[PDB]
Amino acid sequence: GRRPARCYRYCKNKPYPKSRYCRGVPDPKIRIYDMGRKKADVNEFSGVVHLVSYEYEQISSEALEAARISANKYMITNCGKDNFHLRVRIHPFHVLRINKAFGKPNGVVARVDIGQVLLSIRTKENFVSKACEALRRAKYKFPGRQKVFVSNKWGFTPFSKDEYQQYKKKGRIISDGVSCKFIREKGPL
RNA sequence: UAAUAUGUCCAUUGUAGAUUUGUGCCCCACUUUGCAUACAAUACCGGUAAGCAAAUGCUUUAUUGAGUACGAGCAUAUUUGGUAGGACCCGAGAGGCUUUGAACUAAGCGUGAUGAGAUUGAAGUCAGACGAAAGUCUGAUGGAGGAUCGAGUUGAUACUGACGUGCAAAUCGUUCAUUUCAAUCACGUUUAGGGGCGAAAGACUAAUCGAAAAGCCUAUUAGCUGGUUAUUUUCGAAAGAUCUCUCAGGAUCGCUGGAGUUGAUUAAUAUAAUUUUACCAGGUAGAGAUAAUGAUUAGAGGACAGGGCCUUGACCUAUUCUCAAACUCCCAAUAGGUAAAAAGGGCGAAAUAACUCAAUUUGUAUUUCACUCAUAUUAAAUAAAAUAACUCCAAGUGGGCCAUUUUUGGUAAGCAGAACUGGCGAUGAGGGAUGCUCCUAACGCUUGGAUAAGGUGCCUAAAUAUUCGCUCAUGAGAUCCCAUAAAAGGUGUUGGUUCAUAUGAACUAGCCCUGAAAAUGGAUGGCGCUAAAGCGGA
RNA sequence: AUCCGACUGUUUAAUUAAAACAUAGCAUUGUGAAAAGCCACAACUGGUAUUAACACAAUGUGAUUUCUGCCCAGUGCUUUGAAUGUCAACUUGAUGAAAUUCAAUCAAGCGCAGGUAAACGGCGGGAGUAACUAUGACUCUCUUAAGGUAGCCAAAUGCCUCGUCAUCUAAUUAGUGACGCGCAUGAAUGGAUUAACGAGAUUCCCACUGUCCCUACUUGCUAUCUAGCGAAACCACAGCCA
RNA sequence: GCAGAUGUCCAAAGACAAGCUCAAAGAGAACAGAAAUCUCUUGUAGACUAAAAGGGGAAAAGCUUGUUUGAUUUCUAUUU
RNA sequence: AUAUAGAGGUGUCUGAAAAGUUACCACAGGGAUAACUGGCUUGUGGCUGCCAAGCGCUCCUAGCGACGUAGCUUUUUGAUCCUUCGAUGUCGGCUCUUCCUAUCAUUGGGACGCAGAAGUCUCAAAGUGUCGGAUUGUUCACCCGCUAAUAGGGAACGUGAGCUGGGUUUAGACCGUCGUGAGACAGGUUAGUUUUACCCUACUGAUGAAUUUUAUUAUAUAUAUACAUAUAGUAUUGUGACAGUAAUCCAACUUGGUACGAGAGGAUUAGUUGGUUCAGACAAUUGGUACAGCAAUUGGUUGACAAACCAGUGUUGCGAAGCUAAGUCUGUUGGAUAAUGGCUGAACGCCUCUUAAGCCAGAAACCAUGCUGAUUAAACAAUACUAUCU
RNA sequence: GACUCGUUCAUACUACAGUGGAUACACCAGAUCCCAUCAGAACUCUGAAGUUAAGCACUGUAAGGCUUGGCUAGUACUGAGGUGGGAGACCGCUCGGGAACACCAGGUGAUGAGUCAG
Ligand SMILES: [Mg+2]
Ligand SMILES: [Mg+2]
Ligand SMILES: [Mg+2]
Ligand SMILES: [Mg+2]
Ligand SMILES: [Mg+2]
Ligand SMILES: [Mg+2]
Ligand SMILES: [Mg+2]
Ligand SMILES: [Mg+2]
Ligand SMILES: [Mg+2]
Ligand SMILES: [Mg+2]
Ligand SMILES: [Mg+2]
Ligand SMILES: [Mg+2]
Ligand SMILES: [Mg+2]
Ligand SMILES: [Mg+2]
Ligand SMILES: [Mg+2]
Ligand SMILES: [Mg+2]
Ligand SMILES: [Mg+2]
Ligand SMILES: [Mg+2]
Ligand SMILES: [Mg+2]
Ligand SMILES: [Mg+2]
Ligand SMILES: [Mg+2]
Ligand SMILES: [Mg+2]
Ligand SMILES: [Mg+2]
Ligand SMILES: [Mg+2]
Ligand SMILES: [Mg+2]
Ligand SMILES: [Mg+2]
Ligand SMILES: [Mg+2]
Ligand SMILES: [Mg+2]
Ligand SMILES: [Mg+2]
Ligand SMILES: [Mg+2]
Ligand SMILES: [Mg+2]
Ligand SMILES: [Mg+2]
Ligand SMILES: [Mg+2]
Ligand SMILES: [Mg+2]
Ligand SMILES: [Mg+2]
Ligand SMILES: [Mg+2]
Ligand SMILES: [Mg+2]
Ligand SMILES: [Mg+2]
Ligand SMILES: [Mg+2]
Ligand SMILES: [Mg+2]
Ligand SMILES: [Mg+2]
Ligand SMILES: [Mg+2]
Ligand SMILES: [Mg+2]
Ligand SMILES: [Mg+2]
Ligand SMILES: [Mg+2]
Ligand SMILES: [Mg+2]
Ligand SMILES: [Mg+2]
Ligand SMILES: [Mg+2]
Ligand SMILES: [Mg+2]
Ligand SMILES: [Mg+2]
Ligand SMILES: [Mg+2]
Ligand SMILES: [Mg+2]
Ligand SMILES: [Mg+2]
Ligand SMILES: [Mg+2]
Ligand SMILES: [Mg+2]
Ligand SMILES: [Mg+2]
Ligand SMILES: [Mg+2]
Ligand SMILES: [Mg+2]
Repeated sequence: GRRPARCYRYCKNKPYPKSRYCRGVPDPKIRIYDMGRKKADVNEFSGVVHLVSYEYEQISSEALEAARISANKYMITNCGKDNFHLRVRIHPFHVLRINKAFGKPNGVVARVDIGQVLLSIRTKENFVSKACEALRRAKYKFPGRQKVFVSNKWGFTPFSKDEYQQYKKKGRIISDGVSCKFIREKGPL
């Protein structure tokens, strides 16, 4: 069925992805990535919490999926299903391989860096503690060393809260869905 | 067929080059000569092209030869090497050739012998009994049988008994199978080695058998194993590579020694695992995905298909999340190449040519003259740079392994496979308790000194030094490789950070505790150590 | 009671005594003779053979009982040959100045056409289908030289497997009797069955016992000590551990 | 180790020249439809180039046409 | 025939013209290379965590624990090929000892989805124990039964100069499949030599010298003295450092049909009597044993009777004594603790088992007591006499 | 002012606009001949009636692109050293070297030879 997961912890082997030279690779267990009110505006949620791994590791896709599930369920238990936005900001492309000689492809892995974020929760400023808790719970399921990190950003958008507010006040920013575009003074009239 | 070719006894032309000759006794800066040799260039000889072609073959053109251009060889002594031989020594299994054996054993034959004693009781025979008939029974006798049991004999079933440096290179004990027949034994005799003999086990053929023994061919051959003999000194490797019926070998390169030569000895030019100043060449690390390929998660904003103006879609547009060893707009570090001037370069003349051009001189290249280029700081440093080149002759080696870093396969491996460098191997010494590779440092023999790595409680030479913290452990901790520990905890203590109203939080990181279980007894190396002799410093 | 061999016999001298070999019986094949068969020998000659088809030689199977199915495409063996493809020397002819080069020819052998399995051997797969379901007499289909027949079986033949049901036991991966789409049974590779026999292989029952519970005592001979005599293998040096 | 490929194919798919521009998309035109042909617009190649894959290639190295055999003989310097 | 240039081909592609088998094998070698241990690794197996979606009537966590994740172990099988091919005897059983703990039972505890009983989870605990059988060569497995329980392991997958040799893995042979065949089988079946201790060490016992750079826990008449005592030889009695250790579990009944429970059921703890296993003895008694000894008797032999003898101890019967089990007897309790429960009591004005300082009760565990040795201490003391002693 | 041959080969491109045509370019007019096709569309030839409408030149766009520079950022990465840390994964320090995307701002050409018109 599966291996102890400690076999595919460290980033040994160069990134081996799904392409013309892999072919027979099973589907990743994680498919949703982002859930809980995914169609919300940028102005809807202000509190953004990240799950930053301080480990150069691989992270099974299945593990990631499990973590996501944990995050979701906890959120549901806590507040409304439409009061948060869960984003998995790491995708598994590096397909592992097993030998039963060159091994045959078996499952994918979501290899990470020392600085990059795993899970990101965009919620209202009221439910930040809950979000943090959820993140922590999720972490219990990843390998290595992770850390819950509340951001000064507005939510997924690369602007500080105050800055965002300022922008809104002078109308230099247009909100689409989750992501927002900043008017740069560049295009034609 | 056979080496300028009779203009001249002269001895082809260069560029560096020893020695000379002079000028101002080694360097200098010129002249002067130009050994050896290197590097070319020409001639010419043989062949072969090509062009011509009836000659003694001719040619302004090619190529090729182990050629030639004023000979160097021959002989011999020693040497190493390579080859043949017994071939450094010792070692096979075998192959053949000619003999010797059947006293053992195998079978056949000839002549002889040998099998205590019992048991069963076949035919035939005799007597008796019954039946309308056919016929059928009963008691003897008889002594048949590859019948039965069984001493001996011949064997060898079991104890897998004893013995197993025995009594014995197959024995002993008990048990067992065999005993009138395919029996057993003796003597004689026949059959002999790729042969015999075989109720067949490749059995046996003189303790020898899936091809005897003896001698010879033979000192057969072995890329394989073991061995391979005085001392000191000097130099000193490789375990790459290409080919190999090759992967335990060999051949040739590499690396090494010796021999020699040309040089250098003019703190120079040559040159250098080095750097600079120039100039390049890259596409790895990184970075990118709203740059292309391939992926890839979302919604937002928009204008073809389906259902009853709305919904589901796809499609654009602007975005967004994450990516690539076999993606790239870009692109390091490191590594690499050329450059940095006298056998040369400048600007010029005149030459020469069958080349080139439109230009007998348009240029090219060559040659001879000119003028003139830093130089003792030596055309940027620095250089125990000539200990250099080069040539020869050979040896060993061609199983490698380890460490940091980069790295591929592999769950991983003291695993397999690679890259750069260093080691070990070939290497001791001081340290790491102990150790082929870790650190220090490579080694003549001595004295004194001062260190390196590491240490300084004792073992153990050197501090129970000083100085500021941190740790208490009812399985502490103790220094690269290294001899393991983790996720997760901890109202243990010690600092912090962020917050709130001297408390309440949340975190955070040090030490410490839990998590933490394997087999002989037990290992920071031991003893021990807690105001450390622990951990982190100074 | 089961398995194997029928039996008496023989065998690997010194690890295998048997289920191996032999055996009678059965079956096959060749050969009518010194020009035959099978074999030996360098040769000439010889053996069988002082033989003659109830013989000799060569095989296979292995008493009896009961049977030995199907298949000659494959490989063998074998039978007919101027219809016959090929197939050698010689021969013969053509060519040439000749060497040669070419053609042609009734050899066997093979090819062509048969015969042969007690010669070597081999001997199917899928579907569908019967008043509660199952199974499939029966049907279709691809294909083979023939598609394994009578039997027999988890047999010394069964991987799965310690196969399912019985039976033996308190309990049985054993034994026995069944079952059988049998990886991969099977008919002189003989199949199936067998009385008697076996230092054969296997299981159970009764008797019997120190095999064992659970050891004890005892006897000879050794060991032991002495007198006498007196080796060897082995041995780098040696000999405590964590 | 990984993803593959080769033992060939071609009088042209060779040679030279000329002309032309491809894939795709959109908007159009009887039959005509998701593919038939034609036209225009846009078209850095997203086509095609004998085949593996990687280069390279646009008044071409692709496609169309014309003319042809240099897929010729001999010999060097050489690179892998 | 050459010369030159192509072509006919070597795909093992720098280019032999080439099929098998050996379980009948031989030789040279190889740990450059397998099957065995160990070693490295731990994928696999086994064991332990962490998180908590649920399950568990209600309830995340009594017990569980998905999705995940972190380890450890080498009792699995691999991976590996470092060690050994001038041999480390290759499975299993029997036998025997020790070690481990990842404890099945027993002791003490804590938790429960603990009313009692029974049980489940868990902690200190390895002191003591963990069987008889049927089938299989088996390890493993599966039953049957007893049991307090029938826990898991290791020690060169402990243990072949200990054995056994059933299997695997020689030669014989049979069957099935495979191969044209010789033969092959990680298919089945049967028959198939298990050599040597007398060496060193280790262990078990058995003697036994020697021991002055060696000793001394005092001696001597309140004072002395290590600037000191000590001869030796026998012999008795002791000392006892140190080493070894031993006892173990159950049943029945009484407590009690009581506590508890709606009821059915139904105990802890003591106490008593027994037993099991083990150990140490011992033999009155029972049995066992016979080459003390009597008695009988068979065949033979001495002329007979008698007395005997011989038959590897002739064979019986009985058999003292001596050994011996299947027989009999005996097999302690303190100290200090672990788990745990507490106590006083801060940190932290309360609380707090101390997750401070101090205490307390507490286990089949530990150490004593007890028991065995004590040329394990080269030990020593005291007495008794003696050869000269001062 | 314009053209021809060019050089660098986007500051030169593209998209949408605007402005300009003395000479020039260009479009355009015609097909006998050389020629080329399905087609005088192209190509070729012969012209000069018109026109800047396009080509072309020039300019504009809080243009796309490209090109310089800052800024990312001394961040990422990295050469050498370390008995440095960290169980490890990896991460500091010492001597050095040093990116990229994005972002912001500037820029949108220059030029060699010749000829022609005034
Ligand atoms: Mg596992
Ligand atoms: Mg790898
Ligand atoms: Mg010799
Ligand atoms: Mg030969
Ligand atoms: Mg004889
Ligand atoms: Mg005889
Ligand atoms: Mg025998
Ligand atoms: Mg014996
Ligand atoms: Mg003996
Ligand atoms: Mg044989
Ligand atoms: Mg020899
Ligand atoms: Mg030297
Ligand atoms: Mg060797
Ligand atoms: Mg990268
Ligand atoms: Mg990235
Ligand atoms: Mg790349
Ligand atoms: Mg060596
Ligand atoms: Mg060294
Ligand atoms: Mg050490
Ligand atoms: Mg160093
Ligand atoms: Mg000194
Ligand atoms: Mg000093
Ligand atoms: Mg000292
Ligand atoms: Mg101590
Ligand atoms: Mg110390
Ligand atoms: Mg028989
Ligand atoms: Mg024998
Ligand atoms: Mg027979
Ligand atoms: Mg028969
Ligand atoms: Mg038949
Ligand atoms: Mg014929
Ligand atoms: Mg049948
Ligand atoms: Mg039985
Ligand atoms: Mg049966
Ligand atoms: Mg068959
Ligand atoms: Mg017999
Ligand atoms: Mg001797
Ligand atoms: Mg063209
Ligand atoms: Mg090895
Ligand atoms: Mg594991
Ligand atoms: Mg050895
Ligand atoms: Mg031995
Ligand atoms: Mg041994
Ligand atoms: Mg425990
Ligand atoms: Mg329990
Ligand atoms: Mg209870
Ligand atoms: Mg083991
Ligand atoms: Mg032994
Ligand atoms: Mg033995
Ligand atoms: Mg054994
Ligand atoms: Mg056996
Ligand atoms: Mg055998
Ligand atoms: Mg008695
Ligand atoms: Mg007598
Ligand atoms: Mg008696
Ligand atoms: Mg405290
Ligand atoms: Mg205009
Ligand atoms: Mg712009």
